[PDB]
Amino acid sequence: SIRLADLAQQLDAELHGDGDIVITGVASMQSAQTGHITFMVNPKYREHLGLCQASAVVMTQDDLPFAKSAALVVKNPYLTYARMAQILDTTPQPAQNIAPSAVIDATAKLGNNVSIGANAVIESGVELGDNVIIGAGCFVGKNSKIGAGSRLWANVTIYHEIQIGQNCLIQSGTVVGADGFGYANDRGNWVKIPQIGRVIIGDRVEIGACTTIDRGALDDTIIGNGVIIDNQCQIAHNVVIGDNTAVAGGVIMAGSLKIGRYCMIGGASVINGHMEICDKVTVTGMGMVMRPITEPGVYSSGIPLQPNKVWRKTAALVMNIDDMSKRLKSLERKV
Amino acid sequence: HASIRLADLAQQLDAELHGDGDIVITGVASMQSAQTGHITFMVNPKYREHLGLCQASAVVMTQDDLPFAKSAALVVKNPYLTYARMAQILDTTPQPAQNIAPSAVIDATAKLGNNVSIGANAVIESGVELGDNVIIGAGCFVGKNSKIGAGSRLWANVTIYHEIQIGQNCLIQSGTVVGADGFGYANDRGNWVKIPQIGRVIIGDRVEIGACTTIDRGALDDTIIGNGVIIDNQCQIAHNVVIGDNTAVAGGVIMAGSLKIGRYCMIGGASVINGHMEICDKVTVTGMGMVMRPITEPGVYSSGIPLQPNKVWRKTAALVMNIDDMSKRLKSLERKV
Amino acid sequence: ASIRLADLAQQLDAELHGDGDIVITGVASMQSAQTGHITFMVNPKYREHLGLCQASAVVMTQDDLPFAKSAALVVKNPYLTYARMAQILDTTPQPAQNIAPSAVIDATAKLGNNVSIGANAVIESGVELGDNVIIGAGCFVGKNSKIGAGSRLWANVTIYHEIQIGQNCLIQSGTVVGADGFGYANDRGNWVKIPQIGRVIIGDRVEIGACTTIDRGALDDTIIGNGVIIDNQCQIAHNVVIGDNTAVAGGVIMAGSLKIGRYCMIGGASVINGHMEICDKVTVTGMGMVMRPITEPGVYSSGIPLQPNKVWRKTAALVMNIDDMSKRLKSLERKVN
Amino acid sequence: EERVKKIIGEQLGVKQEEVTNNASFVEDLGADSLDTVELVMALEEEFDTEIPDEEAEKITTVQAAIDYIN
Amino acid sequence: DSLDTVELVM
Amino acid sequence: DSLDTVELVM
Repeated sequence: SIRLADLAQQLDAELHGDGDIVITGVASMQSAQTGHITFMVNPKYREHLGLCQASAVVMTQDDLPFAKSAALVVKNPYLTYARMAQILDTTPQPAQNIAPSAVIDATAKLGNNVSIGANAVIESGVELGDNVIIGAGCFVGKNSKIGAGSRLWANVTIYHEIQIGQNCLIQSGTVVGADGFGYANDRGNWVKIPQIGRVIIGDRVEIGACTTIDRGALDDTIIGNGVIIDNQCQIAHNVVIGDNTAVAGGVIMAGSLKIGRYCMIGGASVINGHMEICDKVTVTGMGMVMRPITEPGVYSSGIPLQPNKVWRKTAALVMNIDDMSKRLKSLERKV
Repeated sequence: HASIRLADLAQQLDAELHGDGDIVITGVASMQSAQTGHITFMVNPKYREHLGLCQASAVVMTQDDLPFAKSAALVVKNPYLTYARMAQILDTTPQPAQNIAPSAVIDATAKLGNNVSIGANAVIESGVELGDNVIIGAGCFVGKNSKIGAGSRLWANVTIYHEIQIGQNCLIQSGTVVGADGFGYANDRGNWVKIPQIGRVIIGDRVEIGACTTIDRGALDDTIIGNGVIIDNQCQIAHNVVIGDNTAVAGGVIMAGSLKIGRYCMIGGASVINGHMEICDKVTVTGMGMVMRPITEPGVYSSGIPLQPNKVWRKTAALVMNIDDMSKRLKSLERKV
Repeated sequence: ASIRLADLAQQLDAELHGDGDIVITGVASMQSAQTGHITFMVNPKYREHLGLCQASAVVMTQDDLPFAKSAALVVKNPYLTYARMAQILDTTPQPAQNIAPSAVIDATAKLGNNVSIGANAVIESGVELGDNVIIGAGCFVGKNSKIGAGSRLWANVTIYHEIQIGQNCLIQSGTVVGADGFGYANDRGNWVKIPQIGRVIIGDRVEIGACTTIDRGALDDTIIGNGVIIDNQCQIAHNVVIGDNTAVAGGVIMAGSLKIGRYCMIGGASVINGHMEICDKVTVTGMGMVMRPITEPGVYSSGIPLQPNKVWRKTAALVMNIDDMSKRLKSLERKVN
Repeated sequence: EERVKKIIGEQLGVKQEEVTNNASFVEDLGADSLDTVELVMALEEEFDTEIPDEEAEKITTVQAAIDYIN
Repeated sequence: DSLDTVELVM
Repeated sequence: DSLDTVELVM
C-alpha cells in the first residue's frame, strides 16, 4: 500500500489531486474501486472516466481536462502502468528459504539469500548466484550456472552445462538444454548425434511456460540479453537470438537459425533453419519463414478464414492456379 | 465396476436386450479385438458384414442392425453415446493417487476436504483449499491461495500457480500449466519492461484439459474457462481469454490475448486466433484455421491450401506470390476486348 | 575419454592421413576446434576455410584430402562418421545413478540389474524396469507400465499406466506418454467423456523430444514403431500408428487414428488429418497442411511463403476473391471464341 | 451418362460398379470437402462449358449431375 | 484492419 | 533454392 504522492514521485508523474489518497493496488478501468489506481491510453476511453470508480487514473496531459478523479500525468501511460504494477505487485516468490525436501548435491555452490523449493533437485557442480530462487520440483542439471537474481517457477527443467544470466525468469514446464534433434541416417536407420554444445541465456531473459530450448550440437544455442519468449515455443539446437528480440507463442524455429536484435516474431510462425534474419524484422502471426530476411520491415504470409463453402472454391482454384496461368497466356497469344 | 451381467448393463444403459442377460461382461473392446466377456458397439452399417468376425459377447447397435447380429445385442438410439456411458461403467483407468502420500509437502494453512488424495512428492502451498474427493497426482504443484473444487482431479506433474480457481469435477492431464504470467511487457525504447500479471484464471465446472497445455493468468481481470469446456494437448490460452460454456478446443491451438470465444464453438487443431476480438456462439473453425478477423455469424469457417506434390507446389507458390501481376494482365486483356 | 588418432581411425573404419599419435580429447565444430579436437566437413565450401581451422584432425572425403591442412580421416560418409565419433567421445552425463533415497518406489515394482532411479522419482505398483534402465529425477511411471532394457528417461517425464516402452529408448524432459486421448461424445451440447483404455506401445530405439505428448488409445493402442524419432512439442493423438524409422520434426500435430508408414519424414509444424493413411517413404515439408491420404511416395508441400506486409495484403485479398477472378477469365475466354 | 460416370469414378477414386444413379458423392462415394468442387470443375472441362453457382450447389449426386447436363 | 482498405479499393 | 529456378524460368 502507498500514498498517491509517494507513488507519483516514484513514477515521475505530475500529481493532480489529493497526495494523501491511499493506493492499495492496480485494477482495470472497469473493475477499479476506491483505493485502486488504473490507467488509460486510448483517448476513446475519455467518456468512460465519468463512470470509473478508481481513486486515481494514470493519463496524459491531454486527457487531464476529462479527469473525474486524482490524476497522474505522464508521457507514457502504458509504461507507467508497467512500473506502478511492479511497485504494487502481489505475485508471490516461487520459494522462500531452502526446503528440507530439496535434494541438493554437496558440491553445489549457493550464494547468499538463495531459496530452493520443495522437492527441487540440484545436481553436482551447480552454481546458484545471490538471490536466485528455484521453484518447487525443478531439476537443475550437472555443472549448470544460474546468475544472480534469476528465478525459476515450479517444475522447470534445466539440463547439464547450461548458463543462465542474471535477473532471468522462467515459467513452469519449460525445458532448457535438452538434446537437439541430431541424427545421421544409416540405410534408413537413425544414428543419434550426441549434443554436446550448450545453451547460453543472457541477462534479463524472460521465458514462458512449456517452452523448449535445445542445447547446441557442438557450439551453443544462444539467447541474447533482454529477450522475451512466450509459451509453447520450440527453439532448436544452435539457434542464436539477438538482444531485445520478442518471440510470441507457439513459434517453431529450426536448427542454426540466426535472429538479429529488436525483432518481433509473431505467434505460431514457422522458421526455416540455417539462415539469418537481420535486425528489426517483424514477422506477423503464423508466418511461413522459408527464406533469409536481409532487410528490416514487416513481413507476412497466409490466407485468412472464409466461410467453408467459399474456402472450398478458393482452395480448389489455387491448387489449379497453374492451369489458370496457361489459359491467361494463351488468351493473350490469341489477342 | 469389474463385472456386470448383460441385463443389468442393458438396464443401466436403457437398452433393449436381445440375447442372454446372464452373460458376464468384463470390459469394453474394439470390434476387431473383442473376445468373450467384451461388449463393443457399431455405428456405421458397413460393419454389419463383419459381425461374424467379431468375437464380442455383446454388441451395442440400432434396431435396423438387429437382423445382422451374430451375438447378443443391446438395441439403442445412439450407439456412440451409449458406448461412452458403458465405457464409464466399465472403466479400468486408475486414480492419480490414493490417500495422502508421506512424501507430499503440504503447508499447514492448507485446507483439505474429506477423502482428498495427494500423490507422492506433490507440493501444496499456503492458503490452498482442496474440496471433497479432490485428487492431486504425484509431483504436482498447487500455488498459494488456489482453490480446487470437489471431485476435481489432476494427473502427475501438473502446475497450478497462485490464486487460481478450478471448479468441480474437472480433469487435468500431466504437464499442463495453469496460471503462469501472461505475456505482458511494455516497450521502453527497444527494451522490454515486465507487466506483472495480477489477474487470475477462473476455470468452471466439468472442464477437461489435456496435456502440456498452458493457460496464462490475466493481467488485471481474469482468464476465464466456462463450464463443460474441453481443451486438448499443446494449447496456448493467452492472458484474459474468455471461453464460453461447452466449447471444444482441439490440439495445438494458439489463442492471443483478450480473445473472447462464445458457447458451443469448435476450434480445430492448430488454429491460430488473433486477440482483442470476439467469436460469437456456435462457430466452427476447421484445422489450421488462420483466424485474423472477428466472427459475428455462426457456421463453419476454414482457411489453408492443402498439400501438393513438391514439384507442383513450387509452381503454385510462385504463381500465387505473383497473383497481382496476373490480376494486372487480366484487366489489360479485358480492356482490349 | 581421450583417444589416439590411429585408434579412433580404426574404430571409425577411416583412412588416417597424418600422425596417429595425436591425442584426441573431443569433437568440435570447425570454427571452434582447437588442438586435441577432431571435426568434420561435408559441404565443399568449407575446404577453403580449412587453413584457418585449428583441429588436430578433420573427417572428410577423398576429394577433400588435397585441401587438408591437418591430419585427415578419409571416409565415405563424413556426417555418419561424425555421429559415430561423437558417440565415442560423448560427454553427456546420465539422468541418474543408483537408486536415490528420495525416490518413491512401490513395493511391487520390479527392477532389473543396474537400474538407476533419480531423486524424487515416483514409480507406481506393478511397474517393470529392465536392465540398465535409467529413470531421471522427478519422473512419474504409472501403474503396470514397462520399460525395456537400456531405455532412459531424463528429468520430469510422465509415463501413464499400462504403457510399454521397448529397449534403448530415450525420452527428453517434459514429455507425457499415455495421457487420455481426446475422446468425447456430444450429448445435447454437453461433452461426455469417453475413458481411454487402450495404451501406448513404443518400440525399440525410439527417441522422443521434450514437451511432446503421445496419447493412449481409446480401445486399441497408439503405436510407435521401432527406430522412430520424434522431436519437441509434437502432438500424437489417440490411436495414431507410426511405422518404423519414421522421423517427426518439431511441433507436428497429428489427429486421431492416423496411420503413417515406414521411413517417412514429417516436417516441422505439419498438421495432419486423422482417420486416414500415409504410405511408406513420404516426405512432408515444414508446415504441411495434410488434409488427404497419401498413397504414393515422394515429397509433398503446402503453404505460401512470406512477403513484405504491403505485398501480402494484396496477395491475400486477391486469393480470397479468386472466384470472382476465375469467372472474369471465363467470360473473356468466351468472347474471344 | 457413362461419360459423366467415368469422370465421377476417376475423381472420387472409385470403380464404375459403384457409380449408382442413386449415389450421393459424400454419403455413398466418400467425397471430401474439396472433392465435389473439384469434380464439378472436372465436368466443366469435358463438357466445354461453365456451371453457375445456383446450379452446381444442386449437384451432390450422380442423378443431379446427369440431369443437369441433360 | 490490415486487409480492409485493400478490399475497399478493390 | 526450392523456388529460385521456377521463378527464374518465369
